[PDB]
Parts: sequence; structure tokens; C-alpha cells
Amino acid sequence: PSLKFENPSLRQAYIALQSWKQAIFSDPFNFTANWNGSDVCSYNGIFCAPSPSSPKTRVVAGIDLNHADMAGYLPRELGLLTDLALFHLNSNRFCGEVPLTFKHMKLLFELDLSNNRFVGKFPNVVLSLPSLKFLDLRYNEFEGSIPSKLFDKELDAIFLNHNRFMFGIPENMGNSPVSALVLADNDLGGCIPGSIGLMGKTLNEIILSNDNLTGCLPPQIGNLKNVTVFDISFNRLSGPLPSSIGNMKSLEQLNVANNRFTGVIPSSICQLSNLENFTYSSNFFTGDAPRCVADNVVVNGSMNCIDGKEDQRSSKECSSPASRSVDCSKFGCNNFFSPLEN
Amino acid sequence: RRYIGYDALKKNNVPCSRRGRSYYDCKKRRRNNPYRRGCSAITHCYR
Ligand SMILES: *[C@@H]1O[C@H](CO)[C@@H](O[C@@H]2O[C@H](CO)[C@@H](O[C@@H]3O[C@H](CO)[C@@H](O)[C@H](O)[C@@H]3O)[C@H](O)[C@H]2NC(C)=O)[C@H](O)[C@H]1NC(C)=O
Ligand SMILES: *[C@@H]1O[C@H](CO)[C@@H](O[C@@H]2O[C@H](CO)[C@@H](O[C@@H]3O[C@H](CO)[C@@H](O)[C@H](O)[C@@H]3O)[C@H](O)[C@H]2NC(C)=O)[C@H](O)[C@H]1NC(C)=O
Ligand SMILES: *[C@@H]1O[C@H](CO)[C@@H](O)[C@H](O)[C@H]1NC(C)=O
Ligand SMILES: *[C@@H]1O[C@H](CO)[C@@H](O)[C@H](O)[C@H]1NC(C)=O
Ligand SMILES: *[C@@H]1O[C@H](CO)[C@@H](O)[C@H](O)[C@H]1NC(C)=O
Repeated sequence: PSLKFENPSLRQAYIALQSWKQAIFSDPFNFTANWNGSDVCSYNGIFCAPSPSSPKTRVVAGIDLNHADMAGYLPRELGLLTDLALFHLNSNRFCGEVPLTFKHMKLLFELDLSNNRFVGKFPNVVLSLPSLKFLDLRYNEFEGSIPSKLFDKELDAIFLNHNRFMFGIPENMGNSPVSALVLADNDLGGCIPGSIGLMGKTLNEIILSNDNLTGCLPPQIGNLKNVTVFDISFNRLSGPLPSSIGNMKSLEQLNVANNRFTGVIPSSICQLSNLENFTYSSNFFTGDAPRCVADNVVVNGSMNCIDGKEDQRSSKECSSPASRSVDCSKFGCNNFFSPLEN
Repeated sequence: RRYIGYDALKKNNVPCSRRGRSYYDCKKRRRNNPYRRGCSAITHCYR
């Protein structure tokens, strides 16, 4: 047409955005209204920046449509946005599968596809992204098992909670240098992979809550000295809490509730000086936690078979087939490679 | 008192509340160039 463009990159970006304007079916907060003319950078949600290859040429560096209630799909023509570095699509209504054409987004660093209607198997396309360090696919309907290659890739944060994943956590989880890992609200069967002990130097927050995890808590969690959050709630985990928990000196949030843990609360929990919220409730514990440093630190010890405390589990409901100590090897996972503390 | 893991359990909240800004780079906006990041761990530079 008659539209003059500043550089060839925005012209392809105009091709990509108008093609993706046709892919959008509902725009409640009138974002696509501005997608007229050749000035691509003025488009709502489109963000330009000087290209690192040539700073004089301005290029489309980011797309941020967070909290827009936009409905549609991701067309093949978005792969022309090779200069893209960030891509924010939280709280949208984009459905379908992630296009294979994202392979051309060589500079893409952070990818947020959270709270959408994406379906299909896990998109292996994100694994090919060289510059990717932030992957967010939470609250979608991706099916199947989590590929083992995901945890081999050097990523900072992986969010896959409340999705349609299955078939347990890959045993190579320890290989990922991720600082934040959330695989919660999923029907993942199996035990906590013992590879967590390798994650001590990089991991800072891990949440495996509301998964279908059964088995014992591996004691090598003590290597996680710089982890602040450790949540394993709403699981089928049985066994004793390892005395190695006290080695997690940076632990601030410790949630062990909604499980099947036997035995006593170790005395090494006393060493955690940064601890501010601790929850060991709806478990079959028989021994209470000491008096060490518990104001301003909230503890909930509800539904526990300890004789001393108030608001405890029923006498019937205690001394029950789960209240009984477990072999911890009668499960088919191999969480640990050295006998337990006892 | 604010953690990215627990925020990930909420579907609506985002790490970087500034539109177009990189998550790693929620700072006062002057030019908004995502190519200059300066952070490699969200947990250490969250919001
Ligand atoms: C985004 O832009 C569209 C239009 O570009 C806005 O739609 C407009 O919404 C108003 C609502 O106040 C509509 O007025 C209504 O008209 C009906 C007649 O059908 C009347 O019975 C109502 O009492 C009211 O006056 C207006 O017609 C409509 N324009 C359209 C559809 O072309 C929309 O509101 C904008 N988004 C936001 C968040 O404001
Ligand atoms: C200390 O940490 C515990 C554990 O994270 C906190 O308890 C948790 O509080 C959240 C809400 O703040 C609860 O989430 C809600 O759970 C219900 C269960 O049906 C669900 O329907 C709601 O939609 C919502 O997700 C969570 O269940 C609860 N966990 C436990 C084990 O009680 C506690 O609030 C924290 N205390 C402080 C002072 O920060
Ligand atoms: C838990 O996992 C088992 C086997 O992995 C499965 O059969 C069962 O349906 C799951 N239960 C829930 C409540 O998700
Ligand atoms: C890890 O924990 C130690 C414990 O004192 C602390 O000094 C340090 O700042 C924490 N973070 C890193 C990145 O080492
Ligand atoms: C522990 O959590 C349960 C959840 O319903 C709550 O009813 C109870 O009051 C809590 N206990 C304490 C001491 O906060």
C-alpha cells in the first residue's frame, strides 16, 4: 500500500500484528483499535526499543497485553517478530496451541502465557528458544507429561501449576538451575524426585503443593541452604520429617500441611532463624515442636496426633493404618540413597 | 513478605505491574529498553 515504514523490521511487524489483529475475536479493552497506520510502535500493548544489532534501527522488542480480556489464537505470522525479547499474555482468552513459528524468536527472554485457554500437549517449541530464561504457562490446559528436556535447559523460573499435566515430575529436576519452580495444582503421580539435592546453589523457591505426590520426603533437602519457600502441601506424602530441614537456614516459608507424615517434629527446626511461617497441620505427628523462638512467627499445629496440644486429630482417626510408621521403601520411587536419621 | 511462588498461585497478579516493562526490570520508567536487563534471578529482583 501507500504506507511508508521506518525500517524493514517494523514492516514485517505490521504484517504480523495486522495478521494477528485478524486472529483476535474479542477485545473488551479496545486494544486493537489503535492498530491502524504504519506507526507500529504506537500500537497499544506493542513496545519498541533500539535493536542491539543496530541501535539506530528501532524494532519491536516487547508485547504486553496483561489483564486484557482478549480472545483469539496465536497465528503463524507472529514468528516474524524475531526481535522480540518479552511477551506478556497474562489473563487473556487465547486458545489453541503455541505456534511452531516461535522458533524464530531467537532473542525472546521471558515468556508469559499464564491464565489462558491453551490446550494440547506441552509445547516443545519453548525448549528451542535460545535466549529464554523465564517460562510461564500457568493456568492452562496443556496435556501430557512434562518432558525431561525442560529440566536440562538453563532456565530461571518455570511455572506450570494448575494445568492438565500428568505422569509425575521428571527425575532430572535437579539439573535445572531455576531459582523459582512451581509445579503445583497438578495431577502428577509419584514421589519428590531426589535430584533436589543438586539444586542447592541456585534454587530459592519451590512449591509442589496440591500435586498427587506420595512417598517420603528425601533428606537431602538440607543442601537447599538458599531456598526461602518450600511448599509440599495437599499431597499424599508419608514418612518422618528429616532432621536435615534445619540445614535450610534461609527457609522463611515452610509448609508441610495436608499430608501423611508420621513421627516427631525434629529439634533441628530450632536452627531456622529466618523462619516466619511454619505449617505442619493435618498430619499424623506424635511429637511437638520445641519452644525455641516461637511472636511474629505464625505456627499452626492443627490435626496432629500429639497428646499435649489442643485441637488435635480424633483418637479413632489417630492410631490408624496411615498413622502407623511406614517402611519408606514400600514405594517405588528412589528418593534417598542413604538410610534415614532415626 | 512477597514471594513469586505464592503469587504464581494467584492467576491475576503479575510480577511486573508496569505495562511493557520486563519482569526482571520493574523500575521507574525512563526509556523502557528490555534489552538492558541487569538481573538474572527473579527471586532476588522481584517487583
Ligand atoms: C470499546 O469501544 C466500543 C466502541 O468502539 C465501545 O462500545 C460502546 O459501548 C457503549 C456502552 O456504554 C454503547 O452505548 C450503548 O448503546 C446501546 C445501543 O445499542 C444503548 O442501549 C446503551 O444504553 C448504551 O448507550 C455503544 O453503543 C458501544 N459502541 C459500539 C458497540 O460501537 C466499548 O464500550 C469500548 N470499551 C469500553 C471498555 O468502554
Ligand atoms: C502461613 O502459611 C499457610 C500455608 O500456606 C497459610 O495457610 C494457607 O492460606 C491460604 C490463604 O491465605 C489458603 O488458601 C485457600 O485454601 C482454601 C482451601 O479450601 C481454598 O478453597 C482457597 O481457594 C484458598 O486457596 C491455604 O489453604 C492455607 N493453607 C493451609 C495449609 O492452611 C497461612 O495463611 C499463612 N499464615 C500467615 C499469617 O501468613
Ligand atoms: C492420585 O493418583 C492416583 C494414581 O496416580 C490416581 O489413580 C488418583 O485418581 C489420584 N487422585 C486424585 C484425587 O487426584
Ligand atoms: C544464602 O544464604 C547465606 C546465609 O548467610 C546468605 O549470607 C546469602 O546472602 C544467601 N544468598 C546468596 C545468594 O548467597
Ligand atoms: C490452622 O488452620 C485451620 C484451617 O481452617 C484454622 O481453622 C485454624 O484456626 C488454624 N490454627 C491456627 C492456630 O491458626
